[PDB]
Amino acid sequence: ENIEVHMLNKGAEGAMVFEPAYIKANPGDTVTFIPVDKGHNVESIKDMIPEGAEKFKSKINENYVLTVTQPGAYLVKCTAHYAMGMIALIAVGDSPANLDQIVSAKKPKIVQERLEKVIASAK
Ligand SMILES: [Cu+2]
Repeated sequence: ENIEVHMLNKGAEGAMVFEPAYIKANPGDTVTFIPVDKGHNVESIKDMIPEGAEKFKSKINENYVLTVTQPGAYLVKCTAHYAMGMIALIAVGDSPANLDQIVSAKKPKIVQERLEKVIASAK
C-alpha cells in the first residue's frame, strides 16, 4: 500500500513539519512525499536508517516516492529545515531493531523533542 505525507511550513506541531510524522509501513509499501508548501525535500539521515537500506535525497519541491524494503526504523529530514525540527520517523515491520539507537543518537534539541513526541504521542 501507499501512504501519503505532506511537507508544510506550519502544521499541528508548529513550523516546518511532515504530516504525518510517524509512518507505519511494511516492506514493499510506498511512501509518497508531497511538498504542499515550497522549499522542502526529504533526505535519509546518516546512521539513522536500517543496515542494508540505501540512502536517499529528493529534489526540492518535487513529489517523491520512496519504496521501503528493509525492516527497521528510518529517520528522515527536510535538508533545509532539519535544525528547525522537520523530521519524520518511518517504522517498517514490527519492533524495529534500531529504534532505541535512533532515539539515543546525537541530534538537535528541537529534533529530539519532536521525535520523542511522535514516538509517544503518535505511535
Ligand atoms: Cu523543509
